[PDB]
Amino acid sequence: DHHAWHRLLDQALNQRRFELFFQPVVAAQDTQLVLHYKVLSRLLDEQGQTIPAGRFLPWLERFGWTARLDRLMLERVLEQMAGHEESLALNLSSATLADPQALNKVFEILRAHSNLGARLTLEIGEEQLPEQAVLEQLTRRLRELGFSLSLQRFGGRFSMIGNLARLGLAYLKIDGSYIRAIDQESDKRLFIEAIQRAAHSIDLPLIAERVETEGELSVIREMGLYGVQGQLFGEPKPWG
Amino acid sequence: DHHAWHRLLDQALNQRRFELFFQPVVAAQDTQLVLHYKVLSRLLDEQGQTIPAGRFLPWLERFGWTARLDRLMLERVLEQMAGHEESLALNLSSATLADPQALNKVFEILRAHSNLGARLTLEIGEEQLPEQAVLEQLTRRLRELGFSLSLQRFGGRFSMIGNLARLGLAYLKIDGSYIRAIDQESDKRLFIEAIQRAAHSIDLPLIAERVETEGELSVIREMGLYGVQGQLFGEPKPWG
Ligand SMILES: Nc1nc2c(ncn2[C@@H]2O[C@@H]3COP(=O)(O)O[C@H]4[C@@H](O)[C@H](n5cnc6c(=O)[nH]c(N)nc65)O[C@@H]4COP(=O)(O)O[C@H]3[C@H]2O)c(=O)[nH]1
Ligand SMILES: Nc1nc2c(ncn2[C@@H]2O[C@@H]3COP(=O)(O)O[C@H]4[C@@H](O)[C@H](n5cnc6c(=O)[nH]c(N)nc65)O[C@@H]4COP(=O)(O)O[C@H]3[C@H]2O)c(=O)[nH]1
Repeated sequence: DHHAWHRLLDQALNQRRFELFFQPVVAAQDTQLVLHYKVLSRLLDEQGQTIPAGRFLPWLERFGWTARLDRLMLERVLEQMAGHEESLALNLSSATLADPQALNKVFEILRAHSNLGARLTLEIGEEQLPEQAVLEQLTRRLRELGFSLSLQRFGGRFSMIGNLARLGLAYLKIDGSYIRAIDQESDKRLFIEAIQRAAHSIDLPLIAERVETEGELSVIREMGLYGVQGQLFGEPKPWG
Repeated sequence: DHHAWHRLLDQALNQRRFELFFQPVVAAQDTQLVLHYKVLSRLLDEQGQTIPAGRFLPWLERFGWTARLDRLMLERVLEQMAGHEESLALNLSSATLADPQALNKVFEILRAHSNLGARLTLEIGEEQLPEQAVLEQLTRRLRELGFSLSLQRFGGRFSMIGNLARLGLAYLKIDGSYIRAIDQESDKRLFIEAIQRAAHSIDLPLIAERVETEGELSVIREMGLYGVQGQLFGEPKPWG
């Protein structure tokens, strides 16, 4: 319900009733080498359950509240990294990117935790990339404050591969759809080889998303990709 | 006015009141060597003035008349090829592939001109690709009749690069935007290079569309592309 979701999300944003979940992202050659943990937002509904980002993000956007989540989540993430030595990754939404106020606030916050710059990567989903202009300032600002930037769910937008060279990303997360059952339909290899060849040529490591299978894993590994992540390595779970 | 166009096209379509224009498609490494000529449709209006396909095609679509153009153009093109020995290229519209009747008529026509098979390439623009099934049903069909198929305005669907080898297409015409001012905007090279790497591996020659500039030509040529077309080599003109 537009107003069930509306009361719930507004209250949740205000009391900061969001939980941090994590999923390990690991080296392809060694699934015991942890590259970072990808932070996932979980919503606490009063009638019990933990609700996944996938279920609530759609409404956050419909209400234009996404930037609030972003702020909340970044403050929480930075806070919680004080407890360990692990590298983390977290999304930024197009909404934050579009509001100069929100975006400044974010830089404000990063400047306050400059110590953590080398342990937190910020991520944008392909489906909400801003202009290459915006991406360029974004990385300049971030690099100055010691933080790295990455892109994810790539790439329907593969034609921008060369634009990315000038951005010095930490890595590129490939949409899992491009590796789904790859071991089973070698059809999909040509495209992956292309990304892998191009990206390697500008020193940008590739991470394969949503790997569900040993078969999928063994081909990704073999084609020479750097990282993997997915249900093969477990459900997203609270800090451990 | 939407009204004026309805009557013009229906009338001109009925009267077969169209002119074939041509634009040469030429080797990247020798712009004097003509790979083939692309047939361009030109509407004659009431005063004998020509209207380019670019302007009138959107209306054939709205009025659902593209299959009419297709049949009329195909017949004329097959007719005029009898007067020379040059190779030609001609678009089929999605509307035809989707109309089983129109499509069989197209096959009946082709079948009636087996002898021209090796000199006529049919083209589908990327914007109007049918589903993979239709593409392959179409490829086996033309093949048995001697005719070959190609794709144009390509680049946005590079992720389908793996599905292309089983088609034995004649060539891939790369959409001009991936080429535009490539000599200034060198961001564009990595994508092109990637397309050319995959195209080499499936033995599918590339042709760059709408090349306007010696700088573009020079870059395209250096990257190994087979062919080029565009205003650099002159405007579209009647056979003469
Ligand atoms: N089919 C399949 N799915 C898998 C597999 N492995 C993990 N997943 C799921 O797909 C999403 C993966 O995380 P993500 O790539 O960061 O994708 C994320 C991320 O891009 C975004 N998101 C999550 N948290 C935040 C946040 O705090 N802020 C922003 N702006 N976006 C967020 O929404 C997505 C999260 O949705 P989730 O519901 O948490 O769902 C997660 C996860 O539950 C797999 O092997 N197969
Ligand atoms: N800016 C720029 N433009 C250039 C350049 N070189 C050529 N052009 C123009 O772009 C189009 C090129 O032909 P096309 O790629 O086959 O693209 C064609 C073709 O796909 C299609 N078309 C034309 N005739 C037919 C037809 O008889 N049947 C069907 N189904 N489609 C047709 O519509 C397009 C033709 O529209 P046109 O008005 O003829 O416009 C032509 C041409 O005038 C350049 O260097 N720069």
